[PDB]
Amino acid sequence: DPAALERLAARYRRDGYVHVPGVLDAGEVAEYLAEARRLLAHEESVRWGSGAGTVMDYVADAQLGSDTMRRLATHPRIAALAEYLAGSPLRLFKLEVLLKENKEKDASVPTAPHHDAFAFPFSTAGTALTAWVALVDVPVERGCMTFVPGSHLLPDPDTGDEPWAGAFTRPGEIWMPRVTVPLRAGDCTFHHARTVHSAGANSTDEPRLSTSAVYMDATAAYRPTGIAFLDDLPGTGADPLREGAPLTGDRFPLLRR
Ligand SMILES: COC(=O)[C@@H]1c2cc3c(c(O)c2[C@@H](O[C@H]2C[C@H](O)[C@@H](O)[C@H](C)O2)C[C@]1(C)O)C(=O)c1c(O)cc2c(c1C3=O)O[C@H]1C[C@H](N(C)C)[C@H](O)[C@]2(C)O1
Ligand code: NI
Repeated sequence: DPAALERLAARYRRDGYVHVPGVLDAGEVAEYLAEARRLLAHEESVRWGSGAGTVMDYVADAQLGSDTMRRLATHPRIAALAEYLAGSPLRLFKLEVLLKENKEKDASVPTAPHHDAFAFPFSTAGTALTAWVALVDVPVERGCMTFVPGSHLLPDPDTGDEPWAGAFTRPGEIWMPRVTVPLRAGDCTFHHARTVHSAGANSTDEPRLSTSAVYMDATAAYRPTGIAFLDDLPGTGADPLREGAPLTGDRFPLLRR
């Protein structure tokens, strides 16, 4: 529906995020859920974490190892929505498989508020957009996200040292309302790179399973952040990438054809 799709982009532009129910059908959920699990048991995961505990375990660049995940990253419907909201043609940068759970030593902790934007190592990071797809029910207590509507319109935070930092540092920012967005399996959220957002801890004995896909402007180019683990991109060849190099080909596939 054209008119409906436009109401959606209005919401995205106003708020810097939007919630889309049922972006995947039931079977598609089961398909992608089963594959997420498999990757989390077989592949190597990365602990995003601290002495407080595990923020999450995740599988980096998961679309490279797995055709299945590549299909989800490039799912026709998610892609079409992504391009419409973004306003221009896009490419996939990365897809990650995400896990919040409670282990015996290692309790699950929240995802602190943050600002994804200049932690993306590409020229157009400022206007990037991220799709987050629930593969299981994610009510509040299981660690759904919270977004600050409007926050994508604020000036960026002081370019200090950690490219994700600066959430809740701008004048009047702490007085803005916040929206907590529980999701049903197969639901997704889109959010703008500059939108401030956070997530709860998983305080339930059932794991929180989701994918997060970062889409980027089709003409984007490499822009090191300085943080080595953000800058070092697998499946790009032997030597590292020089600044200003274009991100293209199957490695960073176009969304539309
Ligand atoms: C240098 O900081 C660290 O060693 C930790 C850390 C790490 C991250 C981040 C961190 O905040 C931290 C650090 O942030 C601290 C900040 C404070 O000290 C406190 O809120 C708590 C102790 O967590 C912890 C640690 C050991 O320093 C991020 O915030 C982060 C992020 O916001 C976004 C990403 C981040 C991060 C972080 O990796 O990494 C990748 C993967 C992500 N995926 C899994 C959704 C994202 O796409 C993205 C862009 O890419
Ligand atoms: Ni984020």
